[PDB]
Amino acid sequence: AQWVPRVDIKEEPNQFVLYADLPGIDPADIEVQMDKGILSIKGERKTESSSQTEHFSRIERRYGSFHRRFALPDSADADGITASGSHGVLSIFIPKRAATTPRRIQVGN
Repeated sequence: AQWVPRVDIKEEPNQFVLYADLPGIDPADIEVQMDKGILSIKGERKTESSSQTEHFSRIERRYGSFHRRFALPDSADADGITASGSHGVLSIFIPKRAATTPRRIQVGN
């Protein structure tokens, strides 16, 4: 990885929300995979700033490949994760597991 995208992580009452700052990179080209309890944000961003670098009077934007991985709490419900993107921001919505309902197990014969 050559650049680290900035990320906020929020805890609402029933979900966690992860926000990432990935501008100029199409959502269809963002690999957000959830595997073995670990949420991974992957892809690469290419700015026209090396294929025609000598024409650039001024470089500041960060470019290259990225790969952030985040450990989910055991209250996260990985099979319900949803993600969406708008104006270059990645929102990942991470539902929380439902609270275990307290039973009394009756005994069969």
